[PDB]
Amino acid sequence: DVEFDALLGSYCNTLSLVRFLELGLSVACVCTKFPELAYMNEGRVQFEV
Amino acid sequence: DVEFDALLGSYCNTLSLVRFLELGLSVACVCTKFPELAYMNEGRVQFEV
Repeated sequence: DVEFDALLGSYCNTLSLVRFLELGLSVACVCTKFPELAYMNEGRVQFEV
Repeated sequence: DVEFDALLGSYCNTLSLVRFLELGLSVACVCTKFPELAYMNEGRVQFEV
């Protein structure tokens, strides 16, 4: 004969999200979103100095 | 002849009535009225985390 009641003096924090960019490690890279990356073959970055 | 034994004072201490939400250790927990826990042996608190 089970009975329930919900406790409200306080509430539960189910999940916390980390954003990365919000981090400070985000400096060390230039993050860009290249959705076609699934379709690529080779990316080349060429440098002249 | 006049002699008298005197009562020179009466002192009482006032018992200090303190409630529980004064204390610093109310930070440490959540207090909620839950009558009927005399009735119930089993307990579970489930929060979906």
